[PDB]
Amino acid sequence: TIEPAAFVLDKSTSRCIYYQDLPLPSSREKTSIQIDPELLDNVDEFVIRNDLIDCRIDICTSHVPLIFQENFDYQSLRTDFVKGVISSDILGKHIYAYLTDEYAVRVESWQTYDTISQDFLGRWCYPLVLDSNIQDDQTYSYESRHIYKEKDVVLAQSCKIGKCTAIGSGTKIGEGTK
Amino acid sequence: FNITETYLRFLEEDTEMTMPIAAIEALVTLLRIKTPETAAEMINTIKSSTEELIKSIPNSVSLRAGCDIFMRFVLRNLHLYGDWENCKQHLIENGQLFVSRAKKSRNKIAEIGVDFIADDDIILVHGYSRAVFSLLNHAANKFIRFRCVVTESRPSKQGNQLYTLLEQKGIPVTLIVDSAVGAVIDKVDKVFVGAEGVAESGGIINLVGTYSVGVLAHNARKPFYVVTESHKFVRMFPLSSDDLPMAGPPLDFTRRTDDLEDALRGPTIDYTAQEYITALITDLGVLTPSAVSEELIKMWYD
Repeated sequence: TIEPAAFVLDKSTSRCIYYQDLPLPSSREKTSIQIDPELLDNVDEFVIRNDLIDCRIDICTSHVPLIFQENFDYQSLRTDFVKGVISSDILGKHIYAYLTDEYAVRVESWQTYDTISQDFLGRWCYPLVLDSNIQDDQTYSYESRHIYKEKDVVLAQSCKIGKCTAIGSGTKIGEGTK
Repeated sequence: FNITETYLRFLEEDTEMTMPIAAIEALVTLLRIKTPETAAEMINTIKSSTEELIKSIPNSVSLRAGCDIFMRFVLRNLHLYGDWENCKQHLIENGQLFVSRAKKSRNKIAEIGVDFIADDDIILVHGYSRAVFSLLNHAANKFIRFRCVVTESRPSKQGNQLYTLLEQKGIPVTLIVDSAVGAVIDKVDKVFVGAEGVAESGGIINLVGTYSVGVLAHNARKPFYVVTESHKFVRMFPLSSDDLPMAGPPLDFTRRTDDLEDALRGPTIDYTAQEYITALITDLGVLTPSAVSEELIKMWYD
């Protein structure tokens, strides 16, 4: 709902045509889709899409900071910037749109955070694990049935359970839980 | 210089010090009277003592094995071929030193054998061996994830005693009968068996049933285990399905009666083969497949 961007995109050059954020799945008040005619009779291979997820990762050339310095209207970086680019403020310039079949999401809200955590716990992204250990004092170990346990971790007998559980260090768990 | 008295003194004690250990200590003490240097007086006396022990023995080979081990150790001792007093002193020392070694072995076990415990795995301890119990206790202390299970064993009520001991700890306990073990095929996760003797390769002596258990495990493809400390290494191999020195008669079709006289007779002792067992548990590093046989070869050279 916060970022359901309707990306009108290219296949031959991979370049954005339109950007819009809508509150349509939550509050049906402003259901709106626009196709700008400024780059209509030059692309021809117009593809209308919406199903893409925010990452907010940018590789920037020498142009960007200078551009920022020039234009004080761009206080943001998504809604104003792409639109400006489309409009040709600095006339005739290219932007890339990298399209990957594999999953990529950025941190934004709380439900989203939860989802991210779940993904991390599962095997949804190619290698990402806690058991490998990154930060010095970490003593994490992998277990079967998608279960994560560090060292100094104890769970007691007779706990009939569903699927997927993970526990941090210094934990003492009692008996008889659903 | 007296061994029957020693035997009388130790039968149901154990706990603190292993039964075999005491015997070994006694043997050492005996040795340290008639001088190990004078091999003419000594070895014959040792042999006599062994014979006496055998005579006093009803249903065991463990003590015999221990004494053989001791003999082997003694033989190994004199290979320095220089000053003859230091060797003697060393021999004298190695008796309570053996006892000390036991603690160390236990400690080692408490470090190497604690890696096995996994997520929801039911443990069943067979027979009576102190080492296995100690291991179990150490596992409980670690609080991995387990269940301690007992049996309805029949020598002089051993299983019941074991159950009672387990009760002390607090861990929830349920029982398996000698007959009612048949239902266990995958539910109790891993089949553990305590040892009262380890022979050449896979050969282990315990109590009133192991071979059947092994067979069951094989049928089920279950992990079978032999759990012990360090004092039981024997040079032995049987021919038939089972062959051992016996005081209780095999298949004694009891004489015609009406008012009861003698009936409790059969295979009191049990052996296990090489194929049935997947893992061997000893403090001596981490050895499993056929290391004991190699050790024996190294020792005896016969």
